[PDB]
Amino acid sequence: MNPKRIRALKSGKQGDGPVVYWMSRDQRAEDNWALLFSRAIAKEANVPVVVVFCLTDEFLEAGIRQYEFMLKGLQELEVSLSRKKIPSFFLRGDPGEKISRFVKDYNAGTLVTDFSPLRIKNQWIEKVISGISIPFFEVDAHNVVPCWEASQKHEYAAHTFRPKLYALLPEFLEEFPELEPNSVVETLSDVLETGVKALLPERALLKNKDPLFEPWHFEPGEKAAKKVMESFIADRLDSYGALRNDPTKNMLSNLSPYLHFGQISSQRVVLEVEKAESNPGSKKAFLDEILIWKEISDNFCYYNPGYDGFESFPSWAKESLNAHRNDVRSHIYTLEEFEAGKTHDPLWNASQMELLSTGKMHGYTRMYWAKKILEWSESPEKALEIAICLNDRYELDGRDPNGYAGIAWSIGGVHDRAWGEREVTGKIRYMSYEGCKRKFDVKLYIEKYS
Ligand SMILES: Cc1cc2nc3c(=O)[nH]c(=O)nc-3n(C[C@H](O)[C@H](O)[C@H](O)COP(=O)(O)OP(=O)(O)OC[C@H]3O[C@@H](n4cnc5c(N)ncnc54)[C@H](O)[C@@H]3O)c2cc1C
Repeated sequence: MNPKRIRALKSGKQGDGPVVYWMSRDQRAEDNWALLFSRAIAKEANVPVVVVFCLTDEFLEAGIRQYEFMLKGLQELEVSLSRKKIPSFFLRGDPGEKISRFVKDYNAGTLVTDFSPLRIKNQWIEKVISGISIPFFEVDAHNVVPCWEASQKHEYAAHTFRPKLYALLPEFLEEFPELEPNSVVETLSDVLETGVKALLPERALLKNKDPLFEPWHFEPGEKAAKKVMESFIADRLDSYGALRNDPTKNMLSNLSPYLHFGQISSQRVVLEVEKAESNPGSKKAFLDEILIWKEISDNFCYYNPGYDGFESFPSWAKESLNAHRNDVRSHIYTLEEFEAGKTHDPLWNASQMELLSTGKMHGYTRMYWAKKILEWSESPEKALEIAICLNDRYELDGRDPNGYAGIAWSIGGVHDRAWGEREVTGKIRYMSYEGCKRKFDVKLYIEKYS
């Protein structure tokens, strides 16, 4: 029970005592520090622990692919907490109004939530703090090392973040204790049914009204995430290092949709991967992606209020892009062309079809996809929102600190360094279609997504 994993955001007087855990980001029962810590305070007060989830009004800003994935895993989650004598309540509405009412109605004693550096979470926390008098606590249940503990400021390079993270690995890379059960708001399927009816008009469709999304690639839920983790270690971890940059090969862990929704703990993945015997290069490469690059995204969003804006770019990148803002662009595409994949480049939209159909673009093509948006945009700011809009609308792992950090990496050179000067893009790292052809079978990738 490491105390550096928990932060106090509001102090007050404890009420009746029924610890309420406001699940937001980590939607799992196993390997949850916030759930464990909420249980960790329960016995000291001789009171039970409850779980509350909020179905916010912002779900209409996304698609059915993400709403279905979250709700189906929640359905499996509800059964899991019931086996541990933990009741879970699902509230629909603004968290500020619902959580404040629930705390007063249930006479809650202590409130616990999981950490998320996104702006919308800080928006919800602000309203809840002004509407409650019980103590408010938050726990970083998403990062191996707590975000405030890994670094106390913004890190502008991975080389400056890796030694800090690895130095704190021995203290925080530990095994999860078992979740002790308790000593002793109408339906979830109904709220799913009415939700999709509201998102039906905005469903992505093909020419013949055939829906574009294919939901058989990633089964949601805590159970399915474990099998994905087990399959990756047994079959794909050995060749991960050599084939990670090949979109034509399915050699990735495919863990981001579960990681984003908190359906599986990243710490659990690190634990099993570390024990696994594989190629040392592949293990190091995967550990770099899930430890350094994933958690530096939390660092980027936590220490930059404008993480989704041009203001958070490095100084060299802002001046370079500002100097090339007046450069004539080869082509300009609006949001409709980018969304429908109607660009002259056949590689770019081929990634878009993969994003539209499967809901998870390949890691290598996602770099090319976002950088071409900067090339074909009227301004870097326009490319920022165009990339953010498409990413947060169609990616299953979207609306995540990994997304905004990754977009900032591709467009603004965040966590990168200056490269050869070029028109339009300035000193931002360049990715050419010819360069892609020398790295992997572009034609095979294009044919698979037509
Ligand atoms: C422009 C752009 C936008 C992105 N938007 C998102 C997003 O909205 N949501 C999202 O989860 N990821 C995003 N990524 C980061 C990364 O591409 C994905 O995490 C990864 O592609 C997801 O598939 P995977 O888990 O099978 O990859 P794996 O090769 O299996 O990597 C394992 C884990 O490491 C993490 N990771 C891998 N690459 C990165 C990275 N470049 N930055 C941070 N963490 C990483 C992921 O959590 C990943 O699950 C984005 C990348 C780019 C270049």
